[PDB]
Amino acid sequence: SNSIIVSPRQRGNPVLKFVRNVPWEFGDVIPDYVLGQSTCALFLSLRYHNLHPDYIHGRLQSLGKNFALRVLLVQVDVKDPQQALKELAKMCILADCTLILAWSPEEAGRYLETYKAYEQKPADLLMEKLEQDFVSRVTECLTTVKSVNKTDSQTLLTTFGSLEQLIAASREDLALCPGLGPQKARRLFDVLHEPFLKV
Amino acid sequence: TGGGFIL
Amino acid sequence: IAMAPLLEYERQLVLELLDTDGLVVCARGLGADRLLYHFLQLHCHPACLVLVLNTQPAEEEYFINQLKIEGVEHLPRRVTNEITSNSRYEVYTQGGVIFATSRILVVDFLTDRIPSDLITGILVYRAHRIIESCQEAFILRLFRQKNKRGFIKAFTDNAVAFDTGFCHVERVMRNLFVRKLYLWPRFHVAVNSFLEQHKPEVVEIHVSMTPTMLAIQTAILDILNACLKELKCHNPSLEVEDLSLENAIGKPFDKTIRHYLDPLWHQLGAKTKSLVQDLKILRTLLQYLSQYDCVTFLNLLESLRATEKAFGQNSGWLFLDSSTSMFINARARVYHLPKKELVLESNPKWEALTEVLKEIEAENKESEALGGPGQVLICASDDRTCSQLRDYITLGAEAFLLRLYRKTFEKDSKAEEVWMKFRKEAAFGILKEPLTIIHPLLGCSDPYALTRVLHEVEPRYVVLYDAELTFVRQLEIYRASRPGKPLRVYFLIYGGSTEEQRYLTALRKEKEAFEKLIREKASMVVPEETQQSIVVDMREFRSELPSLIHRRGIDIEPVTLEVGDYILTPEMCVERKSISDLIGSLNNGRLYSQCISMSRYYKRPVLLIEFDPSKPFSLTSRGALFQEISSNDISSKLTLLTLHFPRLRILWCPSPHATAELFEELKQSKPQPDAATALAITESEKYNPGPQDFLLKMPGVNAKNCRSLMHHVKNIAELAALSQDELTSILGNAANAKQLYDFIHTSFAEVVS
Repeated sequence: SNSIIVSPRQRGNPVLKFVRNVPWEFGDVIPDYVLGQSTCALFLSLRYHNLHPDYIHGRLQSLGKNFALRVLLVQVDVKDPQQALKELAKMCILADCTLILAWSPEEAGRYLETYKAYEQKPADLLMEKLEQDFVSRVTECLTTVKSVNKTDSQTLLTTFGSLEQLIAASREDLALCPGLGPQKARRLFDVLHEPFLKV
Repeated sequence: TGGGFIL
Repeated sequence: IAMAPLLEYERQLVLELLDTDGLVVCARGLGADRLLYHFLQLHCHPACLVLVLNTQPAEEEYFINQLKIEGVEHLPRRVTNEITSNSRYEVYTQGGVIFATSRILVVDFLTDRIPSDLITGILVYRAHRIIESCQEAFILRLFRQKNKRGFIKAFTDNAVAFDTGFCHVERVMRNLFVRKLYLWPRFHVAVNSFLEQHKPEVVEIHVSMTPTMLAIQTAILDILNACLKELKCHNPSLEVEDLSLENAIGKPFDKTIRHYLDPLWHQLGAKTKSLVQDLKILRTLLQYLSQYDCVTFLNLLESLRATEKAFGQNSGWLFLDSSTSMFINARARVYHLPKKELVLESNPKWEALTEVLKEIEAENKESEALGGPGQVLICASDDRTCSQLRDYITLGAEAFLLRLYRKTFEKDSKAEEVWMKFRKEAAFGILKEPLTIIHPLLGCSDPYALTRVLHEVEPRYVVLYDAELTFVRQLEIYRASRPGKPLRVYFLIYGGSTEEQRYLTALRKEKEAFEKLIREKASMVVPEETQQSIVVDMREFRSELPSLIHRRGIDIEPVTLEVGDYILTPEMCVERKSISDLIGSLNNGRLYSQCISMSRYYKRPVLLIEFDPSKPFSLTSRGALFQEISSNDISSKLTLLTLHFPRLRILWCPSPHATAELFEELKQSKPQPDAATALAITESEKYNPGPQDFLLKMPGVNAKNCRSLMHHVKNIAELAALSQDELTSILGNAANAKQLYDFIHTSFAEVVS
């Protein structure tokens, strides 16, 4: 079932009209949305929160521990959400559910789509890339210095041919590199060849 | 039952 | 010594400060450090204990050396992190002036490992830092809460810091608990009256700029104005007053652009960062044009094009019609294509310096009857300019320019012989019977290196090849400290250049800031007016949150945390991330490892997000939100992170003030955390941390091989000299040794092809 199950109680909602990249249909479920197995969602609006103070608590208590990941996504439409957010976060901590903030119905629909679309997606997107290209590797090696950055590395590889040439360069020669400056060249030279041991 | 929305 | 006898107006200032304490703002270079030294000398007793807040190690060493030369007992001692905590308390009991860093003082005040009852007072150097630095304010608040008796004297210069619209003098005044403001500008009645009695003889020589350099400067200014306008267009909240062509020329432009954009760096866009890089490149271009020769400028210009061709650093502006004129003018300055008949146009300031030196030598020879010869001190902007000046003076324009040209360009003895026929038709030392010393104005590791040279050579003539307001004021003070011996200072100024504009702008801005402060002082007259604990990471104290947490009435345990930033309960870890910080961590993968550690070591990992309610960030890409989802959206990354960490809770807060209340209400009945447990949650002294990272990041090595590799060799440079067979032998693996050898021994041009 590659579709979102929507609770019948959300018939007159303005957010479920903003999901376009994934299909959805209605169904009798405890949470407002069922984004696959072990994942559910409950929609709240801070307006409905401060006109119905006890509505969300009952839903969160009746939702139960059936779903592993339970997301309480809210719409920040009021102008002063500081007080409501504190109580909502405390309630989420107590009830073991995740709080996600959307500032428009467009964002809530995108969150629903992403939760549905990422049912089996791995975590390789989150982890570091660490490109294996030689330019990328030498840039990463040169970046470890305090002040050397990507553009500095790029102009370093343009001036000196190989890393052997950069090593062979003297302190004054490194300082004379266009756009390097005295302090960055000095600290690179100090890093370039200093005894590994001691301190 | 409210759904967290205002008609 | 340099600072010791003080001046009569300085004596009046010292008396006023020995009265009801307050904040003292002096003119740039008008002896604020002299007042600090006077108070250090006053409080160098062993029966008292005072602290100095914002001082660099070089300045502290200079002050200690000066006090030792003066012949004082119980010299000030500096407390650093290298000193053990047990030994720190022994230093406090000895009394006297203590040079302490913000971290150590915060830790000692929070853990009560300091005799806060015995503190006689605190001297706050560089008092303008309270606007942005939250550590000194917290230290002062902690000290006042415990002592309520010691004094707080704040010394500062750079009144332009208070002139910014983001700051306000009343906030700083209430932060320091001073309740008094003392303003001593250059045009002060007491300052002006005494200084004009012993004013130096200032002779300014105006040097006409070469028309070729004028076109280059015009093109650079046009490109800078275009870039500034584009940056303003993309950042409507960046109009302010610091974003102008007049302020962009000055040095502190980078600091303002960082303060206004760094907290939201990752939510800016690709173009804005490129515009900032272009701004920095153009400022460097202006500095190179105004400071160095034509060959160096052309080499830098051609290097910029080469970097763009490979990568595209400055592709935004390198091809505009104003940028092409710069290249043509620089080339025409260096060589003219009719087979290269070099022009080699020398900077006009060198001739002016030569004439000034010739006049000084003639005067010294003529006036040998009246006393001895007068030593001459020449001051340039940086060490490179001083080296250029020495190479010009020793060799002359001909050989020096020829050497520069031959260092880079092709060797051609036929063209260089025709050229000279047409034309002929840190304490640097020159000369012997005088002491001709060249010293840079800036860039020195020791800020008082120039002061020692000035007070050691005792110059009669000073040739200011470049102008600095601080050194000009220091020269005025130095001349007034010797009522008998005269001193003449020469000014070398390019006609209508950016350096003169910078000097005039700095003077005008200082005057305007002091006028504003004087006006504000009148307006300030009337409104002069079950213990819960949280473990806080050391890095979090550069923020308002720890200060607000302490204000609510819960004590703080400051430690160094490898997992999380706040430990509210025994099982709770909170990672504080702003919107830009969250985007950056979700992009580079730093948040994933943090979440892994938090989930593995704590039962209830918590991620805290602090957004701005006045200007909220949508967290999803506009336009793309109407299209299909993409992996580049931050909302998608947050969704994936939540999916892979179902046990992680998220708190959203709109301000640090709201975060403190949430933290307080999150621990109502839960147990309390403690130190030495979160520390245990998680060689050192045998390896230098500098080359360690470079060695680790190098391909073909790992933790299994690094220990053997760094012990076998002595330097990274010697590692490159090793052959492939030696690398295979030591590393023991053919693949990784070959990888390392190829990484070291390979060119970049071949990779391009």
